[PDB]
Amino acid sequence: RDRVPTYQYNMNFEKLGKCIIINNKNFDKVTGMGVRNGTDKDAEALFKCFRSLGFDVIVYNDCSCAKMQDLLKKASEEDHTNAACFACILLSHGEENVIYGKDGVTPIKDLTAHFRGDRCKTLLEKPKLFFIQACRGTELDDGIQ
Amino acid sequence: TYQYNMNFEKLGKCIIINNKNFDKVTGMGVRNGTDKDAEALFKCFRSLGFDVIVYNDCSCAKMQDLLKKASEEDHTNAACFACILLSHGEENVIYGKDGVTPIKDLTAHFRGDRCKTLLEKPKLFFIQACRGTELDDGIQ
Amino acid sequence: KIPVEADFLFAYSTVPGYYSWRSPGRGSWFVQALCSILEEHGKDLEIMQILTRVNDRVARHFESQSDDPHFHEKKQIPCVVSMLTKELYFSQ
Amino acid sequence: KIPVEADFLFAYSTVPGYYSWRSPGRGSWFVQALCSILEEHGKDLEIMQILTRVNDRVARHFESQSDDPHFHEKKQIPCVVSMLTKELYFSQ
Repeated sequence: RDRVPTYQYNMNFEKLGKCIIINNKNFDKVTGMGVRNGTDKDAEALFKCFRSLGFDVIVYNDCSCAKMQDLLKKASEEDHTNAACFACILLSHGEENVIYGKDGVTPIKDLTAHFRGDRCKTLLEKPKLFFIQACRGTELDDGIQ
Repeated sequence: TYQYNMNFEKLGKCIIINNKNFDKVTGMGVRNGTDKDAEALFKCFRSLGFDVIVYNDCSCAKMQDLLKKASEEDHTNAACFACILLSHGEENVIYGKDGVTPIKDLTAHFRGDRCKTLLEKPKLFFIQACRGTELDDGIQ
Repeated sequence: KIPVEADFLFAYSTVPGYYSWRSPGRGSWFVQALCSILEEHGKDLEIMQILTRVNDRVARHFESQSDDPHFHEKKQIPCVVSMLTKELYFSQ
Repeated sequence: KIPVEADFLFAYSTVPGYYSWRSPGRGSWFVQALCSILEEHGKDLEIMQILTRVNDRVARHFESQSDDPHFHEKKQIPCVVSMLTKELYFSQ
């Protein structure tokens, strides 16, 4: 449509921003979770795609919960001053409000909290995008029509 | 092709539930100013083309009935449906005047498999209630 | 065949867990913001554009002032949950 | 000031409490769709338009089919949660 004055995020920075992809395919036997066949295909399609948009993308594979927390926390402590935004894509097993690491479960809220305005001042007023591909329960949609 | 079809006789029904006075058993105080909001909202939505009706200090059964009945009406000639809930709230629930009811229970009535005449039509819910007690301190 | 959860949109005055501010004299922030944006753009902007503007207005133009230090200079950000599958315009 | 929750956008592959489909050979529905729309319009559509289109794609184009009748012919609808205060374009 019409790109009206400043109703749009300023995209005039040195770079578009960092894009972190967490590709969790294999999980510890104890978690009861199985292999997520087809996830590498998503990780490849996604990485190419976000690189095309101008993002500096990084792909992480089979991360533990501690690793995801740490990896995201260090990403929030970087200097994003010259970045237009930040993106994070999580590909894994999930249940309501939680996402699976290879060794267990961690709250999605805790992962994204690292980037709140009071905890990541260099991404203040900048869009923080999270694309999440994980189940959120067991209920299946039967449809209609 | 990318926009909902608004080519209908009516824009749609708009239910405004305006809870201001709650039972003592709930321990919730009067929601001063909610009437100011309800009126402003009534003009806006009416002005957009909604056939809006305002229900006051509804009980939890009342709100369930209002939404159930509304979902059972015939919206064939309606472009969409809208509901506005002004009340006290808590994570995942809204306050009736006699207690609390799950939001998912109020909206469920309009699911595709429960309201055929709204299938593929937008169903809008504007909730002005609390969702917790945490406060946003802000930054910079 | 279409999902039974599709085409729903929820606009909450606030994000999950936080307090929603309301001025007993001028009504809540969310409603004040929603009405002004709607009165001026309800017929030319797509639903998400409107709600985004409401988000901005509530985020900026508002900041509480209370006696108790616990409620002073507090902020608020509305939340939009969308399952819409098309753009929504209240016109034409 | 700015709310600590502002400027966040969550695009979940499925609505709260449901299941998300994925092909062992094709990749998941949500991702296939997302990448498709982004290739084509990523640089000329606002983020919400892109995600609304992804919502339509997953909702229409797909439907499961397993040997098990319980997981047979099921639908999926993505879910977007926005706390953004401006429109987002990845270009210009």
